[PDB]
Amino acid sequence: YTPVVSHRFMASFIFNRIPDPLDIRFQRISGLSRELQVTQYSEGGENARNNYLAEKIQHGTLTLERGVMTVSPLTWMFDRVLSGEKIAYADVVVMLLNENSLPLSSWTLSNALPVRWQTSDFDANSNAILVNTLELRYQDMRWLGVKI
Amino acid sequence: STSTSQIAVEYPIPVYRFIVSVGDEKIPFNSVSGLDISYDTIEYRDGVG
Repeated sequence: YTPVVSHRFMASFIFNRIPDPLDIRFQRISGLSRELQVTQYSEGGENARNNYLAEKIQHGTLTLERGVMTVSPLTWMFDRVLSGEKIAYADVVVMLLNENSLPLSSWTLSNALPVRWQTSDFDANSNAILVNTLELRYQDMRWLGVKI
Repeated sequence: STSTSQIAVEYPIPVYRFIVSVGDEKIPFNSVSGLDISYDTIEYRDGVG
């Protein structure tokens, strides 16, 4: 039918089956890619058409940046795991939104491990928002709804 | 009632009477324009401001 636009979205986190509804305001989210790795096997007298053998599926890496805000249960989670205290998992629910703020489709990203966390640079010469480019690696992705 | 010697020291001077000397020659021109003294600017801002 008709396509949808890419500037309404919210992403909520699930810290140990306890939802996190304070941290849904993000600047951008990376867009979710998955890829089936493929080993090409060429053989014998068949030298006019390829022959591709499937392999394991390689999921992408989810980056999402936000303006730096007051400290929140999202920020206490990344600071806990990137200071070497506790390696813990967090589930991410990324959903599109309608005009009536209803979800079109949602991606649930099970057991996403927070990998890196990077702020923007200070500079005195230009005016811009300090952002928090924080990037986390998920190990499964289960698309759910209508209008994928 | 100003005199002609106060005009020559107070009143400003008009453009329509000038002589140009190119090297050692005197060539009578009509309109000379575009001479100026310009500089560029360097800004430096740091931290506390």
